[PDB]
Amino acid sequence: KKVVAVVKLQLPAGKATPAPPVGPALGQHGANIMEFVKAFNAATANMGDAIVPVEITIYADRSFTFVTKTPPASYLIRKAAGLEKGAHKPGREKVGRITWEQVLEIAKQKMPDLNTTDLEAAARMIAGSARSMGVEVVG
Amino acid sequence: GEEVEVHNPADLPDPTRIEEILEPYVKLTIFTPEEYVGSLMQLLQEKRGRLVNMNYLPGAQKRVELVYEAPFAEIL
Amino acid sequence: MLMPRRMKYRKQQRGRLKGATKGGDYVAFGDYGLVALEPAWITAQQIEAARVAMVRHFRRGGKIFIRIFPDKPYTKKPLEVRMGKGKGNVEGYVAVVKPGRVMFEVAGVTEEQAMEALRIAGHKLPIKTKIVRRDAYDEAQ
RNA sequence: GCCCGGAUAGCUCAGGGUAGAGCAGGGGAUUGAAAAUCCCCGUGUCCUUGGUUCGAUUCCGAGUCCGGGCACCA
Ligand SMILES: [Mg+2]
Ligand SMILES: [Mg+2]
Ligand SMILES: [Mg+2]
Ligand SMILES: [Mg+2]
Ligand SMILES: [Mg+2]
Ligand SMILES: [Mg+2]
Repeated sequence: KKVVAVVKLQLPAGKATPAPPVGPALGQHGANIMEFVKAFNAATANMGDAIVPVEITIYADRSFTFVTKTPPASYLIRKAAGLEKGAHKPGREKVGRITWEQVLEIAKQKMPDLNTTDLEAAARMIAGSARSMGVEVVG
Repeated sequence: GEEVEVHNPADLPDPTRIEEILEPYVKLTIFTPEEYVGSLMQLLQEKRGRLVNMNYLPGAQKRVELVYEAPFAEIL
Repeated sequence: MLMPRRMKYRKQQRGRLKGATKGGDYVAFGDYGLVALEPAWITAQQIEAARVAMVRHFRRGGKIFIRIFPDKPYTKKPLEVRMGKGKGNVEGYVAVVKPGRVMFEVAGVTEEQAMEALRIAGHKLPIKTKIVRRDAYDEAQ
């Protein structure tokens, strides 16, 4: 019997077990804890892994309800050319490298999130996550 | 093998040939009311206790139970 | 801190401090400069403290031009000593600065960085100072 | 604080193209087995942190410190 809190947070598609913040915020709750695990780590597993939050609503008789999306543009770029950091010292650091259309696929998945249904404004989008880890756009 | 640096930190075995010094830890459970939790965790952090577990006993609404593994010497 | 590597003479007379500076009056290497408004013997320890202060301010980036050099030796009698028995020992070096002289210049640095580094650096010197920005007038010199 | 320097292995230390030696150890050779002697082998996060370089123990900062100078210090 907990109130009707509007559950905006920030969680990850995969990293999913009742260690904080799974507990503090979802204290005002009563839901099946290992469901953001279960359904979310499975049905949106085609892309890979990584971070996507989750929007639940609690109702007093212990009711859950949640929807989610896509691992972060900084993951969909870690499979790209083999990164698991950035390049520490970019702005000149050209570790991994991608083509103007090997960075046209990556918005096939995060397309429904911005406002750009144009994969040009959604290309330079995910290709902006490039620079803040240093992977280039060739010629 | 193993033995205990007893009532004398000076009377060690020779830290030449040494590989593991062992603290006593303890299973530490904290029944706080509400989100004094925020305070509590900062306290247990500097006391170097690992957070293992937490569980809400709901009803109203405060009540939280925290479990910690913490070095025995860091209480006392 | 700076001192000459070798000298023809160890001790030299005090001299006067008259006139505007003879040269070094226009920004010559950087974008901004700190210019003296009053004459003084600026000591090496002072120069070093001004340099470091601006360095610290440019922890990543920047060029610092130090355009005054302490070539005048500074003499002081030993303490508690009567007058006479010869001229004191060299205990340091100073640079003679007359008004109008450009003492430090910074480059490669945003305007705000430049006028803040020079402002601190002024606070380290025994003289009033003015911060200046490379002009067409420097270019004409 | 200051001038000179000086922090490199468990310890005492040599020194702009990733640094060793004595020593302590552990093991081994020698012995019947030791002691002495000798061989073999490490973790160096080159004191900590930041920057400089394609390359830093080295250079620039800062921090804490060690040995000598001044100075405070019935
Ligand atoms: Mg003076
Ligand atoms: Mg004099
Ligand atoms: Mg006299
Ligand atoms: Mg004198
Ligand atoms: Mg002044
Ligand atoms: Mg007395």
